[PDB]
Amino acid sequence: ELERDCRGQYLDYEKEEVEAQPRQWKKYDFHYDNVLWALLTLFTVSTGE
Amino acid sequence: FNFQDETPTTNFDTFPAAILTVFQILTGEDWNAVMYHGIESQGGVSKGM
Amino acid sequence: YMGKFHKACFPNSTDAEPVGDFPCGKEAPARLCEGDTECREYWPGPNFG
Amino acid sequence: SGVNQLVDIYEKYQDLYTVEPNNARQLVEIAARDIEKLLSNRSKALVRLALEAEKVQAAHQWREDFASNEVVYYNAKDDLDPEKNDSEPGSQRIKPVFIEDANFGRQISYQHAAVHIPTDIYEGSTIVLNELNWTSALDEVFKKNREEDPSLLWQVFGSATGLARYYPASPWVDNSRTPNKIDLYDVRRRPWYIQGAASPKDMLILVDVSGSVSGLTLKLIRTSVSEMLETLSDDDFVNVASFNSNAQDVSCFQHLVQANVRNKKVLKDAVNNITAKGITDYKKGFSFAFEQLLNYNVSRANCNKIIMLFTDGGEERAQEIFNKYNKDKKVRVFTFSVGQHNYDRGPIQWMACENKGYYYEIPSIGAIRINTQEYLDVLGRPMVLAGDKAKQVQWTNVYLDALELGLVITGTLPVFNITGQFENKTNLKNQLILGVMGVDVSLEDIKRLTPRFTLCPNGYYFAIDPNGYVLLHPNLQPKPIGVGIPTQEPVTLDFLDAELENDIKVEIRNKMIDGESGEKTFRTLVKSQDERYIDKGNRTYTWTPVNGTDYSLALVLPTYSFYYIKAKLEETITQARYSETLKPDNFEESGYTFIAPRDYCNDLKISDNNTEFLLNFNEFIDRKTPNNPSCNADLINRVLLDAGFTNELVQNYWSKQKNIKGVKARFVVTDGGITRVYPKEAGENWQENPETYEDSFYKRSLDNDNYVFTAPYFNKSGPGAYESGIMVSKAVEIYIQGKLLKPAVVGIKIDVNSWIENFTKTSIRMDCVILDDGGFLLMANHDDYTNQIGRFFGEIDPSLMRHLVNISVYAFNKSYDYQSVCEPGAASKQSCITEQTQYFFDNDSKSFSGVLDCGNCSRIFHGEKLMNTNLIFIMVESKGTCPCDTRLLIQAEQTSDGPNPCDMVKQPRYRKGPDVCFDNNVLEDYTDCG
Ligand SMILES: CC(C)C[C@@H](C(=O)N[C@@H](Cc1ccc(OCc2ccccc2)cc1)C(=O)NC(C)(C)C)N(C)Cc1ccc(C(C)(C)C)cc1
Ligand SMILES: *[C@@H]1O[C@H](CO)[C@@H](O[C@@H]2O[C@H](CO)[C@@H](O)[C@H](O[C@@H]3O[C@H](CO)[C@@H](O)[C@H](O)[C@@H]3O)[C@H]2NC(C)=O)[C@H](O)[C@H]1NC(C)=O
Ligand SMILES: *[C@@H]1O[C@H](CO)[C@@H](O[C@@H]2O[C@H](CO)[C@@H](O[C@@H]3O[C@H](CO)[C@@H](O)[C@H](O)[C@@H]3O)[C@H](O)[C@H]2NC(C)=O)[C@H](O)[C@H]1NC(C)=O
Ligand SMILES: *[C@@H]1O[C@H](CO)[C@@H](O[C@@H]2O[C@H](CO)[C@@H](O[C@@H]3O[C@H](CO)[C@@H](O)[C@H](O)[C@@H]3O)[C@H](O)[C@H]2NC(C)=O)[C@H](O)[C@H]1NC(C)=O
Ligand SMILES: CCCCCCCCCCCCCCCC
Ligand SMILES: CCCCCCCCCCCCCCCC
Ligand SMILES: *[C@@H]1O[C@H](CO)[C@@H](O)[C@H](O)[C@H]1NC(C)=O
Ligand SMILES: *[C@@H]1O[C@H](CO)[C@@H](O)[C@H](O)[C@H]1NC(C)=O
Ligand SMILES: *[C@@H]1O[C@H](CO)[C@@H](O)[C@H](O)[C@H]1NC(C)=O
Ligand SMILES: *[C@@H]1O[C@H](CO)[C@@H](O)[C@H](O)[C@H]1NC(C)=O
Ligand SMILES: *[C@@H]1O[C@H](CO)[C@@H](O)[C@H](O)[C@H]1NC(C)=O
Ligand SMILES: *[C@@H]1O[C@H](CO)[C@@H](O)[C@H](O)[C@H]1NC(C)=O
Ligand SMILES: *[C@@H]1O[C@H](CO)[C@@H](O)[C@H](O)[C@H]1NC(C)=O
Ligand SMILES: *[C@@H]1O[C@H](CO)[C@@H](O)[C@H](O)[C@H]1NC(C)=O
Ligand SMILES: [Ca+2]
Repeated sequence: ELERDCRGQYLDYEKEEVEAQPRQWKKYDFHYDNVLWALLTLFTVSTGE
Repeated sequence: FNFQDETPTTNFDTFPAAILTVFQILTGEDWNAVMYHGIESQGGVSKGM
Repeated sequence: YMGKFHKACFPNSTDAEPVGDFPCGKEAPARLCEGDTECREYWPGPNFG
Repeated sequence: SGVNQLVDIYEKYQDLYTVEPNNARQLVEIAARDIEKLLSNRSKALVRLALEAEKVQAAHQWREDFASNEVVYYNAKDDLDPEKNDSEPGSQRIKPVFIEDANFGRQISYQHAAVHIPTDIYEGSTIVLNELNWTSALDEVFKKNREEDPSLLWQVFGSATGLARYYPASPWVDNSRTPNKIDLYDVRRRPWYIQGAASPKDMLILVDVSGSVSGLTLKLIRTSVSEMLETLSDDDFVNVASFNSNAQDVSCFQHLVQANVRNKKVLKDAVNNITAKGITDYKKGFSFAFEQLLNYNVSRANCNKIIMLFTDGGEERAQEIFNKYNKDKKVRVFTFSVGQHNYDRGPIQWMACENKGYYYEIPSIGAIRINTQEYLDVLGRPMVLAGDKAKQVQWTNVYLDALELGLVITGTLPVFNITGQFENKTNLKNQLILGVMGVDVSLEDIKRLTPRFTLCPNGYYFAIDPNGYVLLHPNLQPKPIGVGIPTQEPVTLDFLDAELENDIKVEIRNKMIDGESGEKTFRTLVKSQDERYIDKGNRTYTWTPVNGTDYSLALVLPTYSFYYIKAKLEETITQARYSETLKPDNFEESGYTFIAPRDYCNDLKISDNNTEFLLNFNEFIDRKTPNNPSCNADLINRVLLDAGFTNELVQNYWSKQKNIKGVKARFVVTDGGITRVYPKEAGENWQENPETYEDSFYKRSLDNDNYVFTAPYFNKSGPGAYESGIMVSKAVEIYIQGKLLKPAVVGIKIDVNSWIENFTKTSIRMDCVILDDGGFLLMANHDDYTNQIGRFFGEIDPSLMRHLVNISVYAFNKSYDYQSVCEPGAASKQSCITEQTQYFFDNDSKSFSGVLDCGNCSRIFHGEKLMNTNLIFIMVESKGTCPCDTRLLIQAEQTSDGPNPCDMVKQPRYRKGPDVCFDNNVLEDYTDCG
């Protein structure tokens, strides 16, 4: 839960077979980090999708 | 809704969760996923439709 | 559309769970699949059937 | 066969050798001294390494910037490609030059130590980078240790941050970068690290199977309990309880049982078979836990009492249960909040505080592996505070090495954090160990300190744990121990399961565990090597404790094996005229020669392809004189003496005759290694092991002072029985100075047709069968039984087999093989416990008659045991009668489950636990509930 920690690799048990995946510090698709991004996020919320 | 491998966030366990789930079904978005969960909870398609 | 969502293409006679959550067909216009798989009967269907 | 000719040849050359005694007492004392010297050498290496690790971590300065000062190290999971772009910001990677070494069998670099960092651990964080910085002194002391003792195998620092730094730099096994080969190795789960990180436990896993744990929580709880059990050694005692308004055992065990492979499997099955239902009650569960930890009627390790609570959360603290049962705070309580939920986690975190424990969270699979290592991190606080009384070398059970070397035992020593010491500071985390240092001792390295070739092929050494497991035994194979029916554990094979179990052997095992010394001569059922016969042996066990360790060494020695022939070959020409017989160009006057692939000289490499080894042996014999200290003279002297005697037999008695109608092959096998089979035609049909000490018939024919016929294998794809024959052998029994010593076996491979014609020749003067020991049809008359020659007679007509057993002419012993490969069924090949049986002559009587009461019919038989052999003739006259073929007596290595563990823990085998253990210190700071 920090960008310092979120480096290297990790074991993913999602596939039901262990697989090593990279650790990526990502941002969500609709993310409110601006009044232009918040407008788009709120528009997509208002359309219901 | 305590399924194997997962527990949905849109569940009817407590009152805040139930009230939010009913609100989300009212707005119309993804009511079908909650329907599938509520059918699988009452036994399989076999006996809970 | 009766009973058309039940042919999923399964591994090579291993009797394991089918690969992919989509119906298939052994015919020409339907969705073929790939990777040593056989489009055979008895898959409950999409969305738990 | 010419027993007499080989005999009088042997007495004809008393001036060519000397007969020497096998004083078993001195042999055991010498081997025990050698083994204690080896283990003390490894202990000294460990002490050096641990001292330097503590000193060099005491003088370390913490940092957060490694860009300005890179750390240079070799990462084990680096690809051999010269990739300049495979470096972390704070670390520059070494690219080593790898040579191939004989000791290790892998690429080995002596110039630096390698490092293993688990995939789930980032290899450039601050903790990892600091550890990689201060372990370079460990690298240097690795070099020094290997420089003072060139026989060292892997010597390793198992860091508590996840790292592992072993000295001979070798690439990780198969898991560097390979699809479907994921690297789940973690040093802190390894048996040697688990062993050296703390003292033996008394767990009791309380699983909270109530209603609120259904779904994902129960999945994570059962996986977590499995992974918790996978961190318990054989010195640890554990039971698993489960409570939902009522506490009960999850399995058939009613108390704390030892945490060995079988019991751990039983507990794992019980936990996997568990279901969630009902209301929680934290008082009736902890009452059960504290009551089961108050049981002292059962065997235990009276140390480190623990309770592992696998719940999710709740609003119940149960203060009064703890104040009643745990008031002196003798019992820890580690609480685990498993699952992804929003229940209250306050009482869960409080039970750990008021009971010296710790609180762990397991939100999802992937968090399971780390928290078990972490309670073990907690348990080592009392060990740290005991400064130098806790630094003692301990050796683990026999296990299979990671960097594949075969079977090894690791000697561990923990490393203490000593930053603030004699200059006392806050000493925040000075209660945790830095890691554990281990050094591996190869089991084949222990085998070389117990020379076996001066003994009979029936005499051998074996060592033992305090738990009774064998450090060293002829029946210990490099395979994992089977635990049930197939559908990184240690190789823990008990002494009573590596052999046949009498009561005298239980007395001997108990005496060895206690560390006493003594001798015992008695009569033993010795199972043959092919696991198909049982002979009535004559043994003499002598044992001593190995001083300075927990091991106890013993030497099995047959009564006739008290003397051995010492070859007096010092003429340098007589050995040459013996040697000239061995090139594979004279295999027409002398027999087809095979040589035991022994360690005659180190420059010879043993080969599975025997004639290759024969060629190099001849080559080295061609120029042998300058290689005086290169190798042992005794082995080559004896093998050449035996080759000469065998040649004198094969020319002066076999080459004068050249042909007998009945025989198909004439062979002689000698303890030196010579096994010349005469015709050179059946030598292609010869399928016996080149090493004579592993020849089943040779070992069988020495205890049995008579003729032994080995029935060929049935339905085996190869040379078969018709075109090879059937084996016949008797052992020479020469006397020198009035002493009984048996140096060799001669034999005949009698042809099947030349016997069947003579057997049916006299029929004018149909059902007639010949049976040997073990009830195998050697040959018959009906000519359809002879189709199934060598096959077990019980498979032919099992009714007569059962009845003939009922007269008690054939006794049988059913035992277990825990190290056998196994075809997996349904609910490549896994390993199971196979349940092999062997038959033999119950009584010594010679004539047997009776009536077979077949169902609604009657059958008559007469049995006569041929004098001076292991055969019985059965005259039964009944074919195609009413069907009494209900079942079969299948003498075969049958897949089975082992002995019922729920019944074997109520009368457990005697076992001596570790003496000193560290728990419940008063200086320990409990205010770290996490
Ligand atoms: C109810 C229907 C008859 C008409 C209804 C509609 O079509 N909604 C969409 C879903 C939706 C919702 C919000 C959207 O963002 C525009 C917005 C945002 C906030 C408030 C008002 C408008 C876009 C799409 C729908 O699901 N349509 C189906 C036919 C049922 C499939 N819109 C709202 C009428 C409308 C649209 C645009 C405007 C202007 C702003 C003046 C241009 C004015 C009026
Ligand atoms: C079935 O076939 C022949 C039957 O003639 C068996 O060989 C004979 O065995 C008898 C046993 O008592 C011998 O007397 C026969 O002659 C012996 O030959 C040896 C050869 O070294 C002499 O030293 C003896 O003094 C004696 O004369 C012997 N004859 C032959 C030709 O072998 C044969 O053993 C038997 N088959 C099997 C498999 O045993
Ligand atoms: C062995 O014990 C010593 C001390 O008992 C450990 O050294 C100490 O480690 C802590 C980190 O847990 C250091 O605190 C850190 O300091 C840096 C810089 O001041 C700061 O940026 C961090 O936020 C954190 O506060 C501490 O300085 C360091 N030294 C002392 C004297 O306390 C050591 O880590 C232990 N060994 C291992 C292998 O962890
Ligand atoms: C393995 O094979 C050996 C073959 O000797 C078996 O040992 C024999 O077992 C029988 C059956 O229990 C013993 O007979 C019993 O003798 C006692 C004492 O006289 C008598 O009271 C009983 O009524 C019964 O007749 C026999 O003595 C014993 N042999 C020896 C030398 O002690 C053994 O049972 C087989 N199985 C195992 C697991 O070892
Ligand atoms: C780095 C900042 C760039 C942000 C551009 C994002 C595009 C957002 C489009 C906004 C759409 C608004 C719809 C609702 C208007 C009332
Ligand atoms: C397993 C297949 C057959 C199971 C029996 C039929 C169950 C489906 C019928 C119920 C559907 C409920 C929705 C009705 C909406 C009008
Ligand atoms: C082990 O020590 C005991 C007593 O210290 C001694 O009697 C015995 O000979 C020793 N054994 C060896 C192999 O040194
Ligand atoms: C122990 O080490 C010494 C020198 O360090 C060596 O001479 C001796 O042979 C070693 N012992 C064994 C059993 O290898
Ligand atoms: C730790 O790092 C510093 C700077 O790179 C280096 O001088 C020092 O030798 C390192 N410690 C050890 C034990 O090598
Ligand atoms: C163990 O498994 C069997 C078979 O699934 C089941 O019938 C039994 O109830 C299980 N044990 C418990 C205690 O539930
Ligand atoms: C142990 O044995 C004693 C006496 O044999 C008995 O009273 C007690 O119930 C047994 N069990 C425990 C747990 O003490
Ligand atoms: C060994 O065998 C001899 C005869 O073969 C027998 O008299 C003796 O009792 C046996 N040894 C033991 C310990 O019984
Ligand atoms: C064994 O080695 C010899 C000598 O090189 C060779 O002729 C023979 O083919 C080899 N046999 C096998 C099975 O490798
Ligand atoms: C032999 O068979 C009888 C009945 O068929 C049985 O009672 C007995 O146990 C068997 N074994 C012996 C050694 O008598
Ligand atoms: Ca509950």
